[PDB]
Amino acid sequence: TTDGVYRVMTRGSTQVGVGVMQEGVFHTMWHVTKGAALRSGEGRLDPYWGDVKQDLVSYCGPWKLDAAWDGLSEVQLLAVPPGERAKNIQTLPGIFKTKDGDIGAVALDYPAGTSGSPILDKSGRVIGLYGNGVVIGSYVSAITQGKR
Amino acid sequence: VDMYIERAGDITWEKDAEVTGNSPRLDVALDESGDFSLVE
Repeated sequence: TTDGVYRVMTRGSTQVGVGVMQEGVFHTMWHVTKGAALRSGEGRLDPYWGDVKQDLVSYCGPWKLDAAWDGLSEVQLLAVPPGERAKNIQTLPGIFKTKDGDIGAVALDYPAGTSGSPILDKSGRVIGLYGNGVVIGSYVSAITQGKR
Repeated sequence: VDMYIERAGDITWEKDAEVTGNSPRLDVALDESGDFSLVE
């Protein structure tokens, strides 16, 4: 329940992804859990909202993250790769240009178990999650943010 | 299948973070299955 970034594990054990706990809601990407219930301690986190097109899912309540990239500043990926300590990677995002507007995108390539790691602005607010993107051989992840 | 979570740290901006990566500008399309694809 505590605020923070979390690893998403499955059972040996394997880290399949990452998520963000904020205001009592766990946020991660749909392709990490497919909406399956999550265990935390002796408790169970049930899914509340999910959307395959946005590739997002929230547990225990509605999506709470609403900060956005300002389009000009450097951001930081708080990557939590499997078997490694949480680390911040600063970068200047590129841009996914779509017919429905522009989306920030980071040209950083980390192991698949890092999907769901938060991207932060300078104030420390989560502006999106890492792990849905395109290949240009170099992988580029959209900064995926939900709607609160 | 036992899916569970473990806390890995605080959500915090770090001043001594490693800095890398470029900033490509790309035309993409997003389909109904959440997959982005390149567009020409």
